[PDB]
Amino acid sequence: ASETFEFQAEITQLMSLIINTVYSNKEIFLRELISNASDALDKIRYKSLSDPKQLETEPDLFIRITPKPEQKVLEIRDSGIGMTKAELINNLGTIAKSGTKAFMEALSAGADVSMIGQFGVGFYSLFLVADRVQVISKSNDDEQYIWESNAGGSFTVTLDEVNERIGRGTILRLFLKDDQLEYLEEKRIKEVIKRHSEFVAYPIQLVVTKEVE
Amino acid sequence: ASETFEFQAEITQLMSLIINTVYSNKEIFLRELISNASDALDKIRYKSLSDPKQLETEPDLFIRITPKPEQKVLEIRDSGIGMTKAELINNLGTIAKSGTKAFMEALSAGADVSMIGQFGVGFYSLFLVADRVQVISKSNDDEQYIWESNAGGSFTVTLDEVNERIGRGTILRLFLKDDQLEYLEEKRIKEVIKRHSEFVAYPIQLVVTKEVE
Ligand SMILES: Nc1ncnc2c1ncn2[C@@H]1O[C@H](COP(=O)(O)OP(=O)(O)O)[C@@H](O)[C@H]1O
Ligand SMILES: Nc1ncnc2c1ncn2[C@@H]1O[C@H](COP(=O)(O)OP(=O)(O)O)[C@@H](O)[C@H]1O
Repeated sequence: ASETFEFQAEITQLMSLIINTVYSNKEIFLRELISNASDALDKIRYKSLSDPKQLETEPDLFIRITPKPEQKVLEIRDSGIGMTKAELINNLGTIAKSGTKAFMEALSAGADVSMIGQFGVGFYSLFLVADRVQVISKSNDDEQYIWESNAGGSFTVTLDEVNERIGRGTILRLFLKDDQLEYLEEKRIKEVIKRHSEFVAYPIQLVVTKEVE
Repeated sequence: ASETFEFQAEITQLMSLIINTVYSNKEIFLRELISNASDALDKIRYKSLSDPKQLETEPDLFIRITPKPEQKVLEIRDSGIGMTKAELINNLGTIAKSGTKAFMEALSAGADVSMIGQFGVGFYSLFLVADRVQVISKSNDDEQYIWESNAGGSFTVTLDEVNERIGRGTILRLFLKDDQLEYLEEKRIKEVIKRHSEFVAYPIQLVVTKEVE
């Protein structure tokens, strides 16, 4: 069974603001999610310095992007530190985030939406191109769990019994808006990645499906 | 919890014979599995002629090949008719198969292993390149189940609570032998496919993972 939680009020406001913004540089969501993925990977690598065993659940450190055309879904995966159930609830919704209000105020002053990451709330930039998101995570410290949101004021967390097993890490499953399906296309994804992510220490793998001739 | 079943004696013999054979044309396993996939797709299409709703669980009819290097696994998927729990138990092990003994006898006489499909036991050709296999299937008539075998005399069937949800169809998850890892390579898979599968009515999709430059 799923458990429902309430978002901290300001986060709900930020989400409403983002999913509705007519901003023109929506592609920035990928840079923010790849950046978060890279950070999660840095954390497991660092932790492993004094606890090498932590790497064994998934020895390969990578960031992987997988378009799922039929479902109009785009997945951004990492084999980073992952999030336990408590962390999902804590880190993605119930706790007040320092920059949330600050960023919204900056936005009102004329700040570029691209600044979202510098305010520490880059995760929510995903609502620029998706109206729904499932965060599937597996931390060495917990079972695999699914956190889900539709930018509304509440989210759910459910023990994962329906998705592929992740050795360790997180999958951001974005359910793209109908007018943002260009991010399912290989060429588009490739150019967005090359443009704002040249100094990423991990391999960024793009999964492409090609019909055999 | 898993349920264990005994293989019909002759099937166990055939498996032992196949997994141990030093045969030189091992690549034929792909043609046999793609052929089985095509047959499963023919069946759902035919059934849909008088029961169109059966297609809604997965409107796209395809065959998809996905190499998983890290796990040394190769998956052959189809969105065909799928198999219920009873069918997995029945069709893949417990019931005597007409050609089983006939094929082994033909083999002893000097018959080419490639004839396996004409004897109706082409599925087991997978043991030419894999020492273990998981058959994940979802029939519109049942839940998603996992059938698993290591060519031993018994197999297990478990309600699926660990793999990605299949709308409808079957996934043959082959755990490749250490000396058969060439079938994880794109070029190799492509040539094997083009050679013995030109008259397949469905798109055969190859999933490739490429690091972004
Ligand atoms: N891919 C991920 N792996 C692990 N944790 C993540 C991931 N993405 C986001 N988080 C967690 O949720 C929090 C919210 O994300 P975000 O707003 O982008 O924060 P920050 O700007 O600090 O990265 C993060 O601080 C982090 O703890
Ligand atoms: N991809 C599949 N989808 C549905 N059923 C399958 C699939 N592969 C094998 N089967 C089932 O298990 C049986 C055993 O496979 P196989 O030995 O190749 O049989 P056959 O030669 O009749 O195709 C098949 O007759 C079929 O009913």
